[PDB]
Amino acid sequence: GKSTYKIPDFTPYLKKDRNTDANRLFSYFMIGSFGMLSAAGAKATVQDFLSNMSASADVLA
Amino acid sequence: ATTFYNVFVKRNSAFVATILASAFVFDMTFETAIDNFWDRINAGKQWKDIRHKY
Amino acid sequence: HLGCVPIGEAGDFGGWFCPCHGSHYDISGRIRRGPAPLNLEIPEYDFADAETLVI
Amino acid sequence: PDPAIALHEAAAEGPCHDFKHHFDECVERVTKAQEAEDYDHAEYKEDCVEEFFHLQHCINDNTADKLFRVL
Amino acid sequence: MTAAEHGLHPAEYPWPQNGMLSTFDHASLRRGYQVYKEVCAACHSLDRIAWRNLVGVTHTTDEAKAFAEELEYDDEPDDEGNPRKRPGKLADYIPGPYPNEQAARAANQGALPPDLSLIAKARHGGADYIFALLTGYPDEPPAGVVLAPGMNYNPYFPGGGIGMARTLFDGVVEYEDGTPATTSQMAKDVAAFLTWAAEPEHDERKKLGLKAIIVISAMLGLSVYIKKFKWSPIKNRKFIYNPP
Amino acid sequence: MALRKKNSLLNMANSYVLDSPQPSNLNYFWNFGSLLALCLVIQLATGITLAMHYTSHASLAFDSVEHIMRDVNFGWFIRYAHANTASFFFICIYAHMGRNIYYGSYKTPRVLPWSIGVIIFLLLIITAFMGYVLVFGQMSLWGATVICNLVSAIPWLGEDIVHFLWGGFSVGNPTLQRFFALHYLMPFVLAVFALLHLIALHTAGSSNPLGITSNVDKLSMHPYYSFKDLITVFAFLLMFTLFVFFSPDKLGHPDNYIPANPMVTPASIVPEWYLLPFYAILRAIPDKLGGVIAMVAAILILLILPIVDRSIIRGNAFKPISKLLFGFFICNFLLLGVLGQVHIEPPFIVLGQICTIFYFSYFLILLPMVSTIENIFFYIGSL
Amino acid sequence: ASITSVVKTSELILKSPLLSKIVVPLAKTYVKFSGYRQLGFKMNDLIIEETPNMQLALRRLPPTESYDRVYRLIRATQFSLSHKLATGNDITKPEEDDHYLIPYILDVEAEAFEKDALDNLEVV
Amino acid sequence: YMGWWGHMGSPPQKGIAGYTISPFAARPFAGVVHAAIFNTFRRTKNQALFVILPVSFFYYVWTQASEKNEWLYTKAGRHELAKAL
Ligand code: HEC
Ligand code: HEM
Ligand code: HEM
Ligand SMILES: CCCCCCCCCCCCO[C@@H]1O[C@H](CO)[C@@H](O[C@H]2O[C@H](CO)[C@@H](O)[C@H](O)[C@H]2O)[C@H](O)[C@H]1O
Ligand SMILES: CCCCCCCCCCCCO[C@@H]1O[C@H](CO)[C@@H](O[C@H]2O[C@H](CO)[C@@H](O)[C@H](O)[C@H]2O)[C@H](O)[C@H]1O
Ligand code: FES
Repeated sequence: GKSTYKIPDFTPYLKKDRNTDANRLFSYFMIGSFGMLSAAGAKATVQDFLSNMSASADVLA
Repeated sequence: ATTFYNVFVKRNSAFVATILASAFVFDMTFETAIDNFWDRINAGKQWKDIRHKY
Repeated sequence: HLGCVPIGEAGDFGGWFCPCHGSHYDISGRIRRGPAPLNLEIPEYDFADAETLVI
Repeated sequence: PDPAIALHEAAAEGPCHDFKHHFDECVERVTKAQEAEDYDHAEYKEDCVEEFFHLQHCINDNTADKLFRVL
Repeated sequence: MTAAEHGLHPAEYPWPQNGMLSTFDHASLRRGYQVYKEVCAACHSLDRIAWRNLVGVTHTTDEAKAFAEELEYDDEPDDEGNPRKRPGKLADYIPGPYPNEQAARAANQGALPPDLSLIAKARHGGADYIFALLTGYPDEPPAGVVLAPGMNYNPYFPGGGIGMARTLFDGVVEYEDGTPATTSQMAKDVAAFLTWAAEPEHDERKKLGLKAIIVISAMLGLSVYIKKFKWSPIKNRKFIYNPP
Repeated sequence: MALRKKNSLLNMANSYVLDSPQPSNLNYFWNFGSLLALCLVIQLATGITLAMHYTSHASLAFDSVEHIMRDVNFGWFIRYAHANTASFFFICIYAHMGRNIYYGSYKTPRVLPWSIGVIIFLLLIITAFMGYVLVFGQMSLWGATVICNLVSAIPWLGEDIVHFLWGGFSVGNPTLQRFFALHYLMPFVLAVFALLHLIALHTAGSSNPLGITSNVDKLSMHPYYSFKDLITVFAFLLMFTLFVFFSPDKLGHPDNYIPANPMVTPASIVPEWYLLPFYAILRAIPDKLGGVIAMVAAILILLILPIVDRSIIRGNAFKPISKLLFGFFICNFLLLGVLGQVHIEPPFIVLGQICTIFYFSYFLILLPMVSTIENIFFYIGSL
Repeated sequence: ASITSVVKTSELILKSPLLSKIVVPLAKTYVKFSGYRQLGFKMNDLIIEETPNMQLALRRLPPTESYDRVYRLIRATQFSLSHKLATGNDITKPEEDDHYLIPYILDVEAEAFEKDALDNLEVV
Repeated sequence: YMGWWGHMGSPPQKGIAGYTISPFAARPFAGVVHAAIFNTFRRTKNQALFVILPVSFFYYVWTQASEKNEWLYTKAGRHELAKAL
């Protein structure tokens, strides 16, 4: 309301175990999973898509 | 958790290596899993299921 | 109507009969009976000679 | 024999009876009208396509799944 | 437009391939090929299908080679430049019944029977339209319909008068797998076969779609977590204002 | 100084995708811009790939598309991706334009990005129209015929211009080959104009849903909007997947699987769905030239929104009457779309005319009046 | 439209007894449904400011009014991004919805419009 | 009308203290269930009329038009069709 040294209430959001390795590791697991599926999705996409340039079925026949 | 963080996550080089190796595993295992599941839900319908008659 | 080729000399107005939906064209090739909306289109043609036309 | 024949007959006599009767009555009217002379020189010649469509649409609704179950 | 001008809309039949996860029934595809070959192929071509296309779908390599080898195809000219024929190979396309459109129309009272390779995609209704059309010739046209000569009444066909007569009757085909060849059964099999001919990637496409759906859904869920994680300092921001 | 700021090339990228200061309160409707960029990238990738397998000659075109479907590895996917992404491109562009109209993005100081945007929209229409012809099925040919014949309405020279466009006396091989070359080109022109409208925007920055300045409270484009864009990218890719893999032909016309036949006329010749509203507007005017003018005016009239909006406030978030009018305008635009594909029959003929009057009266009468009255209500109502 | 226009037309209405009797109640409901008060804005915070005239009027605001406007805009932006509404004292009460900016913009526009007129004077 | 970081073009700011906490210190899905139910209900309720009124009006117009068109092209609608054309 007036004093700027009285931090507003963040208790509804604060985690108690915020400084722990487990805490960070969980968020990096989510980031990592997302990076993993993006890598696997990119690989699948690139491989299937670029295969159009390999000899078509009529040519292989 | 400290150990896991320190080995696989702390260095980005290691984090990216772990992500890429995981993607390789995922890709191979997911392929096999879907192939089997697809064959079960479409059982007796596919060429592989009737091929033996011919 | 839709774009079949009428069988000539047949019809009911003895010109052309489209067998597809049964539209009858005349000796002028005018539509008389059937689904067809218009008379058989005339191309742009001229008699260069009296013995040859160009279309 | 064709399973459809039985299924179609059953559906016409049963769930689609109102439409069956409409089609029947239409046919009766049109045939009688064709019988009368100077029909060829009439302005409007009635058909029964509409009634037929209503009946067939109904039979198909009551039969489609049953028929494919026995093929 | 009148309903007759549109044609009656076909029922939705429960095809084996209806269903996000469902393939064609390949036994039905094989039976449908036999209906094509013994009935439809008299008037209709299937020009976009090669003998190799049947292999591992409906037939083995050997069966399809045998079908190809029974036919003669135009070879390259001989050494004097005279025409020659050769036996068919797997690479050859299934040959049509007529040499040209003019011959096709002459044999069908002016009508040209369409090529059937894309017919399931080229008509509203797809398999349902093919099945409805083949099985939907009434014994008698509805009272008052005047058919043009050489036209047959079929309510599914727009306008009602089709130049193709009914062709499927109980037992025109003897299936090699012992299935009773009723009108309905043959129409179902050939409609399935034609659907496959229009879209032969169907089975693979739907399986790849399942993989894509799973991966993309997971990525969507994770992207929500990551967005919320990154945005939380902005969403949680608080202010104290002391007017200067 | 950081390299991303010091190096002139890196700094240009930096200014647009990384340090770019954004309002902190953009909602999900600000995500259509990046979806449109994604559609453009997919169309370039799939389109260039199709060009490696497609033959533009009229004797081979339709069959080259069948060869892509049947023989080219993953050809079916590349073709369906290209055809469906054309529809998604229009869904995203209508959403992006609807966002712009609702939130007042056309108002000063953003008149220039909006005006270049209107041209982007015209280029997208032309690009999509020419691409559809390339299949050379029945709808391809008859759609090309009907749409290209609208040029015959140009007085004095119209017929000459049509024959010049076709390269002959009807739609045929010369037309198809030139449409292929221009269809390949137009997406590059479109990318340049898309870049131009962003550079124009960069002077004011993005507007925001409240319509006020964001100079007081800015957020870096990255990481905040990068990660927020990923959500809609994955939502888009889910919709893409459902069409491309499970229903690849839902948005198409079956007649385009019949090869072009100049003799047989299809039952109904309609444009692709995204052009249908402009087709309904054209039908509404009985005169040929009148109808063409009205149809072009329906797009060019977007250029006058900066003038006819008389509001002292940017955007509709706080304007109840404007929000009602906008809702009716949007639904009317959808009804015009539907009327574009009905048969020319009663009572749709008159309904099409009424909806066309409503469409134009939004710009010319209603928006100027409503925005004037709301100005007065804000002033009196807050006294 | 110019603020001058809006203010003059409003004054014509407020003069006419009949007109005010029918317009003032409508304007008050409009403002209630508009809902800008529920984000803690005053009406004048919504006026488009990216114009020379408005930039000049804002520069002429007294420092305190200017600091308070900055806070209302920041606070409203935070409600907008959070999808929340103001509660309690953050809601603008009708008595707090003062036209703090209108006199400044009316003076800026008065000069701008007089300059335009005088640029077109004809010695008689 | 926009500058860049350090000279964005804000009027001078004074007297506002801003506070926030780290993404690692916060629960990103705090209060999600309340938001998903109550917040979405409030936001949707307040905008419902602006969607319902135009959608329902234009759907009604369409429904009437399509039903009339269908009826005009039946046998029963022959006479009314003849007048309409
Ligand atoms: C001896 C002639 C003949 C036989 C046998 C024949 N058809 Fe046809 N078919 C035609 C003719 C002629 C048409 C063109 C009819 C028309 O357009 O009026 C046609 C048209 C079709 C159409 C398209 C109708 C449309 O919507 O344009 C399909 C589908 C069709 N046939 C499938 C089959 C199938 C499946 C079989 C047999 C299993 C079959 N046909 C057997 C002569 C035949
Ligand atoms: C804004 C970008 C683009 C849009 C909106 C677009 C739209 C279209 C459309 C609607 C079609 C018809 C698709 C069908 O039904 O089969 C098509 C076909 C085609 N487009 Fe594009 N296109 C774009 C970019 C490109 C580019 C950059 C190329 C590069 C050559 C290209 C090459 C093709 C080819 C070869 C075809 C014909 C083969 C086919 O039909 O799939 N397109 N395009
Ligand atoms: C290829 C087509 C287009 C692309 C890729 C594109 C991309 C973008 C992007 C990335 C932005 C900034 C982010 C956003 O607000 O969404 C944007 C803003 C804008 N675009 Fe587009 N755009 C395209 C077409 C159009 C069209 C057709 C118009 C107008 C008719 C338009 C008008 C605008 C306007 C006015 C803005 C500023 C909106 C604001 O932030 O307030 N754009 N566009
Ligand atoms: C910088 C990137 C590096 C180079 C990129 C590589 C380009 C092309 C390499 C692989 C493309 C062909 O590689 C091949 O891909 C197809 C899928 O696409 C796979 O094929 C597999 O799936 C397809 C459909 O998904 C089935 O029809 C097939 O029966 C099955 O074996 C092959 O198992 C693989 O051998
Ligand atoms: C969108 C894809 C990413 C590629 C970038 C798009 C290419 C367009 C860039 C060329 C247009 C020139 O772009 C122009 O660049 C300069 C610096 O780069 C920007 O300048 C801005 O940033 C720099 C520092 O980041 C400051 O010195 C300057 O005060 C500020 O205005 C302009 O605001 C922008 O309009
Ligand atoms: S096609 Fe000639 S009568 Fe219909």
